[PDB]
Amino acid sequence: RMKYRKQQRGRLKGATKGGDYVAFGDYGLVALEPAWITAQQIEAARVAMVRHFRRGGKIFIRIFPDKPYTKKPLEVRMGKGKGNVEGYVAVVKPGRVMFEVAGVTEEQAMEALRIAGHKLPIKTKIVRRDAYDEAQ
Amino acid sequence: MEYRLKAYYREGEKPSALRRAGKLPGVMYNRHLNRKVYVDLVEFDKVFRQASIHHVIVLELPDGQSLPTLVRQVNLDKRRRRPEHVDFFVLSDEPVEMYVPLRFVGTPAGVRAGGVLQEIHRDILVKVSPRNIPEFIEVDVSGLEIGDSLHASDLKLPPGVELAVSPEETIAAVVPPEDV
Amino acid sequence: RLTAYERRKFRVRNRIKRTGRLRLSVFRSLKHIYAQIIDDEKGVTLVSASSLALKLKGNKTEVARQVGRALAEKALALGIKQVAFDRGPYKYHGRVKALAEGAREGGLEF
RNA sequence: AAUCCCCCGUGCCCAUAGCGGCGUGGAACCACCCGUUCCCAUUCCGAACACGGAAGUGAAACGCGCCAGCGCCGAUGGUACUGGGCGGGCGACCGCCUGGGAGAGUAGGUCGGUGCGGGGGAU
RNA sequence: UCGAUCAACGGAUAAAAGUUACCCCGGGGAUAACAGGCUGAUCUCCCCCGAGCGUCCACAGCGGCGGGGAGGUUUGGCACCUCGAUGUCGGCUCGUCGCAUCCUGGGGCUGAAGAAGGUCCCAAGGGUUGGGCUGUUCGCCCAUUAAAGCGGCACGCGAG
RNA sequence: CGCCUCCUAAAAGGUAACGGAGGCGCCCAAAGGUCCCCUCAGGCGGGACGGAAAUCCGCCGGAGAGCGCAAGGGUAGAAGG
RNA sequence: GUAGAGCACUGAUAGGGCUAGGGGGCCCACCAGCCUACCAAACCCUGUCAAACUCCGAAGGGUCCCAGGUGGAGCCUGGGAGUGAGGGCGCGAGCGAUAACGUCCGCGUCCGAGCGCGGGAACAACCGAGACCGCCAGCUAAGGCCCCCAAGUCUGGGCUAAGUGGUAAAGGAUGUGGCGCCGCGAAGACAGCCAGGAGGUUGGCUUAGAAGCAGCCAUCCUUUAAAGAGUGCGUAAUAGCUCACUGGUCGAGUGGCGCCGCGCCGAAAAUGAUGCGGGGCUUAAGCCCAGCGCCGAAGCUGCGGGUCUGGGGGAUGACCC
Repeated sequence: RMKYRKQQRGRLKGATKGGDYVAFGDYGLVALEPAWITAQQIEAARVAMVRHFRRGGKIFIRIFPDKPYTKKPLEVRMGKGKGNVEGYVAVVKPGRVMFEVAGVTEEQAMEALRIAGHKLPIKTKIVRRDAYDEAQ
Repeated sequence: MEYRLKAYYREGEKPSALRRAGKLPGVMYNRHLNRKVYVDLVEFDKVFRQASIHHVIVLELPDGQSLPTLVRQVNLDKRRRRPEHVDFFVLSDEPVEMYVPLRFVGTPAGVRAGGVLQEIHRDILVKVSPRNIPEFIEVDVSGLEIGDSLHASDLKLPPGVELAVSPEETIAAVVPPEDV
Repeated sequence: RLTAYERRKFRVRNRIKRTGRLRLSVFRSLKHIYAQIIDDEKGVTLVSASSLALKLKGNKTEVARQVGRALAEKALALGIKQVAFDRGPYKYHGRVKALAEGAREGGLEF
């Protein structure tokens, strides 16, 4: 994971929709019904992919290790300053533009994702480049 | 090639209903003369899809006034895909804003090379070219490795010239699998 | 930019807040010089100081004191009867000290 | 006297009154300009401010006009949001009815429009 | 117009610490402890994906990484029943249901020759020993045994 | 366990939480008056004792340097020098 | 000014181009070259987040005056007071594990304190609805009409058939039905059929063997059933097998990926069993859309009465509106 040299301790909780979509290579994994996702799990996929792909030609990225999740205590009784930092991860909720390359050229990439996310943690879908995009 | 069926009514209620039948809102626009014409998707799409259609305009039929146009904007649909409003501009004669389809061949020294593959960043060019841009503006080389990269500078510009883009900034570059 | 321009806009805004109703705008330099009267930007502007009716470009900060006293009475009656002050692109010792005394008699009336 | 026009000032409008590029005016403006005993001034110099005047020039500050490259402006549509009433789902949550309905995103837009005093510019 | 952590800051006094299993009086489950309740922490059982072990063979035997539920046990969360009263352990005696079944069988599978193991799905039928030491149920140990299960019922049982 | 500042007060204002954060229980005799002047850090280019960074020259700049002290507001049309 | 939003304010951060700070660099006294090995102020482009970041900006809410404005409240003066702890539901933030019939605050309703009726089985707060008192009167909510029990085992058009009804996810699948789509060379289809499965195809290593059916790639040719750089049972190569092809055989429709709505596997319990019970699956069912119809509240109307309050005639009553 990576949410290094943060700045604060913790966030809060909500969820509902955002701004992920594009393309960025044509080997895409897009979420759909999630929320936050373990930076770890994340790396999981990272691995899954990386390894499948004859183990070399790079994939890309997508979301980030974003926030700090806290179960606070360890199992006590509740009233801590709610302190304790512990699990860091992504906050993606409306089918998000999760972008992963390599040069698989195929349903091979497919598999890669297949497992990566099948795994990961939600109802989600995948594809390629479908309606470009024009900027300034 | 393209065409459509107009909206007398417009804005919300209407485009929604459109959707309902299988029609998405459409903006027909030409240098400060504007009209809301509406989108019959299915076909609409096949068309768009051509994509060659999105890069290099086409002709549309409305009422019976065959005219020249492209997409200058589009609201494609949040919760999935498909759209929320398709946007086209019909041209007079000075087309400067051109993201012409671009193709280039990084003839081997890439993946057959040190494993490294080539990353396509620009792939298209928003330069200038009035009512004159090909379905394929292109360029070529034979290196894709080391820590190699090339862009808008190297470029190599054809006929209806004019770089509305920038002094080079990455058409493409090559990265290693587990290095080279 | 903001620098010298401000020299200006500063005597400006301060002068401006000041409010005893009117202000004459003197203006330094030789033929350059000339001072016009104003009030609230009601829109109006009382009378105009000295149309370059040259009297002695010589060592005459007095060319000044004169044009001044002149404008002094000019307005004095020009616009019946009133009291206020003015601008100035500088302290009152030379050109400007001058427009000053000019005004000075303008009000003094003796 | 009281017509528009050139302007020197000096006013409302906050960047289409901006940056910057080409030009261009002194006749008359006005600027730099000349010099400094005299007002008065630089913790150094009249650099600025200042006094003290022909000149020389219009380089520089400078005013309009052409140029939109950067910047500024930044609609029509369009989605998100949602004020209110109802549904659909154990669910985190989705969706339906009725008014409001920015942003960014191609348009395309601009290189100010003017308040008043006035040297005066055209019997 | 001065003295003032009256600084537990609206400040009883100037001037104050303790300890009670020796204790005693008022009311509240508006607060713990037992258990119950709901939650599930969770632990237990199960289910996905496969990096990957299984000479060869991904998955006969296995699962990295990450993931997804079942259940009400274990270590917890809460406060409403209860403080005009609900006896908490260990064991005894009589036990009653439950299956993720230990022995039983019926099974497909094997890396299954036989035999014997081991690998899952079906099925509670009966059955599911003695002692040792430990107040401990758990446990470790002696001897066997077809086998010598996990657990529900305030961790069943004081009106026994 | 008193007070100031920011979040959550969810847009008026305004509210807990053993909710997040973080300061003060000084002074400044002249940071107290007003008059007159001035006008940032930082970027770049060129320079004695330099020599990442003084001091000076030359450009550049919604002012992000600045204002005893924390935050926030403001704000160099200075409250700033 | 939170939602949104955007990124230029600050802070993040992901793939990118240029750049230096650590460096190879030795020519090693005009001491400067490629590489770059560099952390990049950076760099612009590609990228998404922020309650305590924001260049933009609402959805309402705040409020001043004019106007609606009578229910009936609205105002000020005044004596008699009770709670000073409460819970639930919905939305919005805390927290808690985004757990709990948890606890914190707020907008609303609520429930107590009326919230006594309907109701959903029965259930303080979930949808309907305000009970002053009558009626062997009728219209209705919600939500219902085979039966247990008032009300069509209505009609119409479908889709499931597992009993889903009669709680569950991850996820799995030649379920069921539906798209909006692909193969039809009647130059008569696919599974079923017949026969040939052709000669250079004969190392490249290894040849103990590749002489497709042993490992490191070969991607050519002739040649016709049209051609397997041979997908496959294999050992010692080799030798034999099904079509990947007709070629002929048949011909007349075949194998698919996306998107759909309705089901199954996944989902094992403790006194006994269960959609409420009987029950029921082309009305009897259930899910979806269509329309009609009757049921059922102290809710609403009609015979009447009681009662207080403004006003109305106040004669004492009183009566009536």
